[PDB]
Amino acid sequence: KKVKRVIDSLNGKIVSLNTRSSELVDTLNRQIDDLQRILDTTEQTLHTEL
Amino acid sequence: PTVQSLSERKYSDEELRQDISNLKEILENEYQELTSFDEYVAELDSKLLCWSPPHVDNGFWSDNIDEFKKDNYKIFRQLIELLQAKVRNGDVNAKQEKIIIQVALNDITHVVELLPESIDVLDKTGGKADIMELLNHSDSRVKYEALKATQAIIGYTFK
Repeated sequence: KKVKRVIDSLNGKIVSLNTRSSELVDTLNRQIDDLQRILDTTEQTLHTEL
Repeated sequence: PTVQSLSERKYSDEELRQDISNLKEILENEYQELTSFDEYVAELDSKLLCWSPPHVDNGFWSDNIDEFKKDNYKIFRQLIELLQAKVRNGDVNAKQEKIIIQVALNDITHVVELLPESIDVLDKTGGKADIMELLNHSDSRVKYEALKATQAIIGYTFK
């Protein structure tokens, strides 16, 4: 808990997994594209407004 | 809104200035002074939601979050059901249904930004899915409001 006060002080973001390196990747790629589509919606609205 | 612009451009005539000011007060006062929960529900009931001065105002939503909670924001879930339904039944992209949607998405956005616990309600109901659908849909105003809804959920999922 003292290494984490070094990491979180100078803005390091620890990624604890504790389940699998193949089950979180699916639930995280199910958010990357789901948020990239919101980028492609709002930036299309931006270029429509401009 | 028209009166508020008019008020700025005063023209030389005492009586004119007087009339414009009196009219600004009456219009503004009469609508806002209704109870907040009441106006929202009256609109909800008719399924005849419209933008009004307190539905684009953040303060209205803050006082009203608590009023919804009756089984995990049951009223909030009512608006989510109502929005989902309009898209799917009576189709999307016809004029009637297009007024209700844009207003509803505006209303939802405000509660979510304010409250982090409403995210659960969107998931259970299936509202989460429905937002994604409005994005593709024609009508610029519906798409703006839809995009703002997506972003409101999104800010909270990842910290």
